[PDB]
Amino acid sequence: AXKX
Amino acid sequence: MNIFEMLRIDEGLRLKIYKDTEGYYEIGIGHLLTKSPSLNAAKSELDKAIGRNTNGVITKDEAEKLFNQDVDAAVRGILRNAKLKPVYDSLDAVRRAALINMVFQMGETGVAGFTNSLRMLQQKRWDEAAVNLAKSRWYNQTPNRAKRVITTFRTGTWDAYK
Repeated sequence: AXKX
Repeated sequence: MNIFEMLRIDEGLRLKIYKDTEGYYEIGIGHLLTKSPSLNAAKSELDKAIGRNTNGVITKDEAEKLFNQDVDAAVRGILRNAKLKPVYDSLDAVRRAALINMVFQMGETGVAGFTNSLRMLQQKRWDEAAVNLAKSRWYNQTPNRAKRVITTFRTGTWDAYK
């Protein structure tokens, strides 16, 4: 995964 | 209940190379192999980690091993990082596991990027950190997992895992  | 048990719930255990919800290749207990689409580069990453010809299959013991090293690296990552460390130090035992969990899933630099969410946790504004934690790509990627982790930080209990 990955804050953006 | 601890980080080891929490992660086991979140990642599962697969002895054969598999694809995550993003299409990346992982094995064992969430061990990332490669983000490249080729299953062969994945097999290659694998034999280098293990030290043998695996054909994309490992022993459970080898899985356990990897997992340990991975949890150990996630903790090292928090400890050497100037942004995460002061946060971590400030948390109780349950919330600590919630942060090691994000780090195992996104890396030190990826979690170090949640600037607003870390400001809130640092200040003990649990409800507001939860809200900030949800405005992220992470949460839109893996909401069920993200939801369990955010509940942990919110509450400080093992409620989402029970």
